[PDB]
Amino acid sequence: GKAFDDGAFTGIREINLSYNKETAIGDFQVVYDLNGSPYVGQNHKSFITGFTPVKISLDFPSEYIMEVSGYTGNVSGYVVVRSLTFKTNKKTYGPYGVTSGTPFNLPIENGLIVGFKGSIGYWLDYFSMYLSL
Amino acid sequence: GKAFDDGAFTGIREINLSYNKETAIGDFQVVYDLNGSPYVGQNHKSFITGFTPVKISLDFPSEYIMEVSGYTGNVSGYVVVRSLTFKTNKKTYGPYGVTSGTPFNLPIENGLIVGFKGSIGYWLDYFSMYLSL
Amino acid sequence: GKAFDDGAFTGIREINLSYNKETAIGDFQVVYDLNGSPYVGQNHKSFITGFTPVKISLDFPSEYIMEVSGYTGNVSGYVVVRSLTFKTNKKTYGPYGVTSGTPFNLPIENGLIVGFKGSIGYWLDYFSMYLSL
Amino acid sequence: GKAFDDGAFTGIREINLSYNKETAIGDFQVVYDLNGSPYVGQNHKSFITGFTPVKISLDFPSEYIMEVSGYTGNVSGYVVVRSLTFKTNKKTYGPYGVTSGTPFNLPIENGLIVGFKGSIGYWLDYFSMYLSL
Amino acid sequence: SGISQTVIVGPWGAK
Amino acid sequence: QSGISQTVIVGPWGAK
Amino acid sequence: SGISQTVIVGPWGAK
Amino acid sequence: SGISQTVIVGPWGA
Ligand SMILES: Cc1cc(=O)oc2cc(O[C@H]3O[C@H](CO)[C@H](O)[C@H](O)[C@H]3O)ccc12
Ligand SMILES: Cc1cc(=O)oc2cc(O[C@H]3O[C@H](CO)[C@H](O)[C@H](O)[C@H]3O)ccc12
Ligand SMILES: Cc1cc(=O)oc2cc(O[C@H]3O[C@H](CO)[C@H](O)[C@H](O)[C@H]3O)ccc12
Ligand SMILES: Cc1cc(=O)oc2cc(O[C@H]3O[C@H](CO)[C@H](O)[C@H](O)[C@H]3O)ccc12
Repeated sequence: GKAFDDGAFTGIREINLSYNKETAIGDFQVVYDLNGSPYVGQNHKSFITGFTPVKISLDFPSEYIMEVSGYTGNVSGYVVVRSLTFKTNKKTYGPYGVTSGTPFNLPIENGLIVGFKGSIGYWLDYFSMYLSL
Repeated sequence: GKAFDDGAFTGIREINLSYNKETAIGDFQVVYDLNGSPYVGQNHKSFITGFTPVKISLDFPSEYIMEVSGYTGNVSGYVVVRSLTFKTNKKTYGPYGVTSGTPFNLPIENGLIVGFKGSIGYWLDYFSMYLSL
Repeated sequence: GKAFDDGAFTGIREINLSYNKETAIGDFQVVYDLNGSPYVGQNHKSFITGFTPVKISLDFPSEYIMEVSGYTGNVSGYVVVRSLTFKTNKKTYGPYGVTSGTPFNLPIENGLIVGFKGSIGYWLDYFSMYLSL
Repeated sequence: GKAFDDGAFTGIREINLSYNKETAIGDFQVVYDLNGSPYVGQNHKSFITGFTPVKISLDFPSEYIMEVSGYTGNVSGYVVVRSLTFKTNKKTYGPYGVTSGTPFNLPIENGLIVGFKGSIGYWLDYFSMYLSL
Repeated sequence: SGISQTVIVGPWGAK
Repeated sequence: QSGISQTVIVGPWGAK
Repeated sequence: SGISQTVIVGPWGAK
Repeated sequence: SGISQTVIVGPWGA
């Protein structure tokens, strides 16, 4: 896949992703907050198209993510992120994708997600999150 | 179970835990680093006995934990932490306890685990980790 | 004067300021680093003209500020920032302005200046720095 | 003098220092907070005696230091910290010592002093502060 | 408050 | 508390 | 270095 | 390393 690394910002305003109900997560773009103003992140695109887009618009700053969860597993011989769910202090967004494979989940008791990095080929191959107070 | 919360420190020198392969993680205690000296955390003990002891002694500060992973599941009607693994930059310690139930895993690309909190009844019911630079 | 607040970033690439050899600091502007890209800060302009500009171009990321110092004092009856000096791990830039009144200094043993905020009327009225690891 | 470095803690509960009107600051000791419990810091003592002790007992956690200020100057051929003042959100403690020579000041807009380091011979020669959120 | 803050992740296990 | 991440800030120096 | 650091957790997925 | 880092300002004094 193609690696990407957004770095770290001041918080998160929107997540735009795409998925397919038979495969996995495809595209991923974040609108970060930077010092009280929107910063529209790079759109990290799958090598292929055909995905369903979702826009997750948070009521920043009072609404923020408290848990990221999902599943990883095999699609056409590649381990990819098959499913994502984002839980905020207000609501749950997801699951998007296919909820099979091996689960993972990052609940946050204190702190914020402030950035994402990862790699996307046909599907999201892997990802990490920047955390900060 | 009885809640514990060690708070946050400068690093981790050793973890003493116990487990039973029929059941789950039992005791949990940590020697932290506090500004260069060992800090002997309280021993959070299971309400029962019968556990096998494990001593994970780290080559501090050269050696530090890069991933904590494990399994949670139902034991005798209670959701508990059934297994733990600690990977450092030098080697892997575990798994301790049976690798059955729902996996979780926290890899760390940058940063340090500097503290533990949780609750222990007959078994480790849940835990969280303090992270810092 | 007019308040400004750049916010926090990843580092500093350049500082563009102006000063008068007979009065105080006037204009202040910073090119930050934001996750590997220059971020051109707004130019915070004095209400008056007649200053000498200075460009402090740092060899980012190997060169970074280790101490900000200077003087606050009276100009036309106003307490202003009369002078600034920036010392990096490579060299000293300044003093710029008038080295008179009450000295101040922020030496840094560990960490980085990642943002400025303050106010500018005819001269720089006051400022603050964001610090981070 | 003898260098000292307490490292970083959770906060500050009490500061004990001593001073002499004829000279400068003598001894320095901090009772820190560590994860909600008091932690009695090393007592950093002058090589000599005859100073006047002061105890600053803060109403932790609602009371915290917002500014530390002082003066440096020459005493018997040594440049030392001649005076200290500690301003909290509640009140000012000091000045203690001799307010002569070159001033310094560290105000804090956001964040907390969580530790001290420095050197003490016959007098407090210099010091630095750990800052955290 | 006068209390320093740290990131905490978790909990994993029971409610 | 908030979706806004926090940073240490020292200062101000100058007019109060 | 002059580059600010942040805690990073992950990755989850391949590799 | 395994040792946690913190911002440190100063020294003042000398
Ligand atoms: C389904 C399919 C069909 C095909 O003809 O080629 C590929 C190639 C694939 O690999 C790409 O996507 C992977 C998972 O995202 C991974 O990034 C790999 O490095 C990419 O080249 C995947 C699926 C195919
Ligand atoms: C297996 C078993 C056998 C028994 O005789 O009693 C108990 C009681 C248990 O409850 C306590 O431990 C739990 C799991 O750690 C949980 O903390 C609960 O709140 C406690 O009351 C568990 C297992 C038993
Ligand atoms: C020299 C001079 C003459 C005069 O008649 O008025 C002013 C007013 C000034 O005020 C502005 O600049 C101040 C210091 O920078 C401060 O910011 C104030 O709020 C501004 O209005 C300065 C000099 C004058
Ligand atoms: C004999 C004598 C008399 C006096 O008034 O002061 C001193 C100070 C001395 O040095 C010690 O204190 C210094 C200032 O704090 C400094 O730290 C030095 O390194 C210490 O050894 C020695 C003798 C004195």
